Amino acid sequence: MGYYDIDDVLADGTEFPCKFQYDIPGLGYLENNPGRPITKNTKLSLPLWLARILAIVGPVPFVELLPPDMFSTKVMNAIKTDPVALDLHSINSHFFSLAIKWIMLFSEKELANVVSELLLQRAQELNHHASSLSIDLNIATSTFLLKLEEMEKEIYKKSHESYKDTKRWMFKK
Amino acid sequence: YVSPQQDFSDLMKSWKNERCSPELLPYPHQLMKRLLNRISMQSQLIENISMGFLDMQNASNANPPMPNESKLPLLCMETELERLKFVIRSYIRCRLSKIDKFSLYLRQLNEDENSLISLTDLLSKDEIKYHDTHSLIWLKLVNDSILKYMPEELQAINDTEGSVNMIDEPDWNKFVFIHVNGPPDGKWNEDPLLQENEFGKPCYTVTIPDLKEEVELTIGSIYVMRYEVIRDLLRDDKVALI
Amino acid sequence: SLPAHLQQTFSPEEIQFIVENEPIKIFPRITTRQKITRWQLITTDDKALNNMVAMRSTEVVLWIALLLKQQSKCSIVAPQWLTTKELDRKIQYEKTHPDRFSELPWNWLVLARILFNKAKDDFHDPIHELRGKIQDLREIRQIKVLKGLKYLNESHLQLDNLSLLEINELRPFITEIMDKLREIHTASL
Amino acid sequence: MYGDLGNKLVLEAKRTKQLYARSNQDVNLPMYHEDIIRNILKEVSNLRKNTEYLKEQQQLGMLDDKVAKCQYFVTLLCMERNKRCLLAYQRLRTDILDSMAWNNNGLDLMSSITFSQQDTNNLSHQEQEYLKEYCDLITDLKSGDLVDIDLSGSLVPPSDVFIDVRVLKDAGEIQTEYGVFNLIKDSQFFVRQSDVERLIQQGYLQKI
Amino acid sequence: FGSGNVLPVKIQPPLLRPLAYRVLSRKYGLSIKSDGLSALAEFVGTNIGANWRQGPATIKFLEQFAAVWKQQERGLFIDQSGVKEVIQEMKER
Repeated sequence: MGYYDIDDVLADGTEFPCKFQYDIPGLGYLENNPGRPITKNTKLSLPLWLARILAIVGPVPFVELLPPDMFSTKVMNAIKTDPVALDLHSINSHFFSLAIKWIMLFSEKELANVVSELLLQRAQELNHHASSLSIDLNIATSTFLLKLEEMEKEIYKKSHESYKDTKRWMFKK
Repeated sequence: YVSPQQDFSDLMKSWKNERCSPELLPYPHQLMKRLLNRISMQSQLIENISMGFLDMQNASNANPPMPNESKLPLLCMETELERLKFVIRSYIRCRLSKIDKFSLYLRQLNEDENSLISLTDLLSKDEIKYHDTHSLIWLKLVNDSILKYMPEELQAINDTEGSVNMIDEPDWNKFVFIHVNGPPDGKWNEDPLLQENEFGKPCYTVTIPDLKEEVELTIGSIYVMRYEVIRDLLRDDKVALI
Repeated sequence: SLPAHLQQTFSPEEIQFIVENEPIKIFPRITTRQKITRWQLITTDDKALNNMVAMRSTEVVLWIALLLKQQSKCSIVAPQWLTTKELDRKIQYEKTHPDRFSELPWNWLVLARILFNKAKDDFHDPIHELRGKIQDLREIRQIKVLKGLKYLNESHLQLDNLSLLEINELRPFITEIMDKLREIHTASL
Repeated sequence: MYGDLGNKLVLEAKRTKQLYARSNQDVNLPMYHEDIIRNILKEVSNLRKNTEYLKEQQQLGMLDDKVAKCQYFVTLLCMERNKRCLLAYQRLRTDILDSMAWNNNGLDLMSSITFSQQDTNNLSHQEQEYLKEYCDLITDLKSGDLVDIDLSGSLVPPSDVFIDVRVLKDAGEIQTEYGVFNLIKDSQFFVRQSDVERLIQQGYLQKI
Repeated sequence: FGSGNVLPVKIQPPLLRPLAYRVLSRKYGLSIKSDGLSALAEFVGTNIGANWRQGPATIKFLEQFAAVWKQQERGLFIDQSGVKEVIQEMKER
């Protein structure tokens, strides 16, 4: 609920599938069809700042939210099998924010049990890669930091900076 | 009171609590006044000795202040004043930043009739002037830039009924590091909250209602805990933010 | 305050400040006893500094001791835990109990670094041996911290004897991970 | 659709934040985005016209109410989204300006001598005005009850009484309390830290 | 800024620079140059009679000298123009 947060604003503009449950004229720029009015039982991808509200006001609301592609059974199975190796960036750049949003709109205890485990298992690798300060006298870090969500990069940067400052102060001669 | 060491201890504990806390802590009105008066007198004192040493030197080409038992005391005065001024400066600027972050929330608190929290206690007078001036300047900027081209239905910078709440409030469940000091002064039997445990020193008890559990904090241990369940202990100096 | 992060975490220099705001023992090389200019400090008790006699043990705040040792008017005595015997006892205690932290003072790393930098002559043991022992302790403490990081949740954690610098270098990761876990749990209620 | 342009603006803000985040030294804000902002202004004006038209077309009673409610909600939501994007961009730029204003020891910034961190023409006119009143607010703070403490002073703790400094730029003799410093270029000084904090902050001295 | 005192006693700037430094360099403004400091000796010596132990007079003089430098853009270093700005100050009154 951060009004001025940039990342929340960006993540809140993603497109979700949905179906119109009524028949209404005057629309159509949603379909990029200006003059054509929208019919009943039409499936379109609408942005989240619109689909969230259109599914509340009606009783039956005007629009029904359809299951997303990023929360399918395949993605859950891939998360469960191997959390660290999975490329969450390819799935979506804002996986976690949309995950808590989806849990909030629709109370789903199963998703809350999977996302928590995924985050907990990826935190260990994040700490391992953040603590590795190079000494002057690997492919793993470059490979892993390309699989990081938008939220996880902030934590990586903070941890890395703190470790470097601590090491710098310890060995200042 | 009437101890200059305890004033410095209290200032340090207030600064340490201020940096790590999410909310805007109450202002220690008396302590700041005493410290500012002490600084004002001390600066005059060092100035007085400096002038006295300088004036006599030029009169009859006399010797400078004889080096033994002379330089080190005054050097210590200067460095001690420098450290104290730094501590107070950091405290003030940190609380000013926190004031900047929560302008609308403070305004709503002040505008509410049935609110025990009042800005005359939580905010210093200079901080009140800062808040009032900054709010007006920011409102002028946003009104001239964007809000003028908007429908009358939505022209308010504070809207609690819109799609997203425009008033941000402090995070009341932030995770913090705490140390259990125990009683502020002593008399462990006097404190009613203290309760003994098995083969151990007395431990405080708190409850987490969302989790619905009871957590015991033993004295002398460091904990990572929610901020809300520990507000009373921190207010009563039983725990200290590290 | 605002610039260069500093919003919710202390810098190493501020930790050093807090450490130097703590007392230490010295052997004065000068006598400033009153006869039968004075210090008159405002944040620390000046009774010991005013009444000083040579070749006797007194205690003052740390930064005054460093300022005096900058001149030739002081000699700081290192704490008793800065010895090879007392460090080897703690190493053994650290080895035997793999699920608790040893009881070291909350400023051992900062104090060790400061004393090695400033008062190198005052130590009785060779300094390289102590410097090796400090690293030996730090590595094992790091192993225990790495093992303990696995038990992160939404309720609370207990880190009984972790040092100040160790807490500072780990705070941003721990706090944010538990905060995100707490939001995920709260959302499902 | 309607708000798809404003997202671009938000994206730009993100990039600026990175320059703010990855900043070893102070940086300058990029160019203003008055053209994109004017485009959102035009589209929100068109949305206002559409809302008006819906108002008349409903109040003549040719259309069902349930039908009109949907487009009313859509227009309202699009305007709210555009307002959110514009306000977020403005607040980020305002925060960076406040940080710079604090990090120049108060003063009037662009009118007087500046540290050359920022060009005049990057900022908008309203931003230029805002900066002026914010600097005046800092100034009359510094003359408040906290005169003895320099609220615009250094924020790194003092831990070294005597320091070695080197002059970067040539200058003349400067009087200090109880003495004089002669700023001959390529010369080294061994002096107390308190005397030279001001000169180090203004770029006439190096090292600490 | 006033006249009619006993006579303009001459004193060295060494006994004048601490007050000017504390008022200007520390709080607001800076760079009191040596030549500028010598220039600022004459006008304060014009009314020198029974001063350096007095109350507001010197502080108000330094305040008024700061007023020009807030008003005019000027610069940092104080040069032989220091009398030129006091001419402007007496023009103002």
